[PDB]
Amino acid sequence: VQGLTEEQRMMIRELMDAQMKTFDTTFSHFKNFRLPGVLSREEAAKWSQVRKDLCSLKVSLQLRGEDGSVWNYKPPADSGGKEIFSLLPHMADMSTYMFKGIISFAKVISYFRDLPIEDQISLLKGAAFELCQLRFNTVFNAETGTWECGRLSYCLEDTAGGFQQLLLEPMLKFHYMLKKLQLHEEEYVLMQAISLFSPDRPGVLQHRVVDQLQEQFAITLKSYIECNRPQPAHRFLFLKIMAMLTELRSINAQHTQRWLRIQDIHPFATPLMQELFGISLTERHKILHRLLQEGS
Amino acid sequence: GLTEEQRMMIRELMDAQMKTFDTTFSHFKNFRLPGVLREEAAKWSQVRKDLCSLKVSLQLRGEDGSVWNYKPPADSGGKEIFSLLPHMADMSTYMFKGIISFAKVISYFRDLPIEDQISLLKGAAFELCQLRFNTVFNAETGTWECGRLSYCLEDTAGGFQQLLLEPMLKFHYMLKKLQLHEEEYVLMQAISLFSPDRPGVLQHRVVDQLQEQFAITLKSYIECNRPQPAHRFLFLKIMAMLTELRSINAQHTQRWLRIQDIHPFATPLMQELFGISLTERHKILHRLLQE
Repeated sequence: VQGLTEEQRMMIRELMDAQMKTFDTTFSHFKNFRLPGVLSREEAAKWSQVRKDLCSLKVSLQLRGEDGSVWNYKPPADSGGKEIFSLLPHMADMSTYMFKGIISFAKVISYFRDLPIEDQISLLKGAAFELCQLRFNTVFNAETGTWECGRLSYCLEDTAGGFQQLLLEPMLKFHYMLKKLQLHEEEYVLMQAISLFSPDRPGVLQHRVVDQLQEQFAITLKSYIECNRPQPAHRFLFLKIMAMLTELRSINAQHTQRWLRIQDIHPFATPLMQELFGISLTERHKILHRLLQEGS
Repeated sequence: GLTEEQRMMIRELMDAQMKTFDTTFSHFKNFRLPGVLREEAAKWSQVRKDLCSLKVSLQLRGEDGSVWNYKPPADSGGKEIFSLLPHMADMSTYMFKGIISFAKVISYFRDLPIEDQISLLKGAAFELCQLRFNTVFNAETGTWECGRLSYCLEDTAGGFQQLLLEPMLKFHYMLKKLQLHEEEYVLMQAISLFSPDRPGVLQHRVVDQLQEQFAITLKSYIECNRPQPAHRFLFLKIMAMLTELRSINAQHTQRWLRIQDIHPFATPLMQELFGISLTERHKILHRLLQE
């Protein structure tokens, strides 16, 4: 701590405080979510692409009850029909809940609250998926391929190629790679800040304020790693993290294209997802605007 | 072989079974499911013993190929022990209605006074449901395969021998081992249904003679359609299993009453069948039997 500047210690403290106040790790407040029910050449190419997007990210769901009970949902196998979409309604509700936690996270950060509200909208539109993925990595169990979200657990379905086959999916490789770095909470939340305060997000106007903010978060991260991470296992850690943030932005662009594909074929998005991912600003994004004006 | 009347007797029973036993449970729908989320202490502790003996997991196989599975909670002393009662109450009610319809198509049962029809159904409803459930019981997997629904016995520390301590599980394993035919199952159901010594029966002599005729038909069926020496005492084994079923039925009535007192769960039709003018006390059953 003494190795960091006082401004840098306050920056990590506010980011850590914001994370604790806005990250519902146990999903204890995630309720009323939908669940899978009890039960043309061009169009063929479009469906074929979507079938690969959803098959790569195939998971079973486990719903854990406070009483000790466990509901487990194993997805249908792909027969070429719309059974590939059985879990989309649930994943949209759960993603929307995560996005609302990310929005609250940003609202509590002084540096973000001061910015113009159109930039607050533009930065959240550009980073929502990325910060959600960073938070999901902190609950990812790489031994079991499971995101352990308290009452909800999402387990990757076993495939033919095994581990190697799943690593061909950039989203999954990112989670396995990032988990291997064994990052601290402080390093995760600084990653979130660097991603959030990206000057080159579409629609940003205060490119220069955001860029100066981003640089200070990165400098703080580098300083933290130097004052707390001396082992040879952590050599070049800062640069590794920065490289993973660059990979996360590429995965963010890939996700947007997958989302517009799946939305065209089978609309699944909630109103908040459509605002985040579906591009005057405040008027086109009425939910974000409201949430950003509301209190914490 | 069998007398013509004995063959007709079997044909009417088989007809009733075919018309009223939903073997695939395809018409069992809209059922409730476990949710996402000093003296009184003696009543509670006896109830915990009643529910722990028959712990099952629940599997729902979707038409799309998906599978929902429900592992029950462990007993933490709370009301989680009651998590599956609402579902079982719907399953029991669905089965009981099929048993009621079974008796109604049988000529010998219709010709009885309606109050005897009520008393016989109250006495045998649980037994006929268990006999039907045995036909969907997979003894290799300890699972009742009810169409898209499965109930799978949860593993005990003791193993198979600890389950066999529970009288109803032992019953299903023993009865399955006999490998009875459809006709033998339905004749068991008739013998159980036409029991003259059920509480409330008034035409004891008419019911007794009907039971004897069903039992003679079963005894004759076995002698004529099974290898004589190997199945010499099959009929008596079946009778012994019906005697044990009447004892399990008595135990189940007492368990049901205890659990109902602490944690009301029975449907209106179940309350009538289990004691919660005979017609005035059983107006749902009366309506179902008049239609």
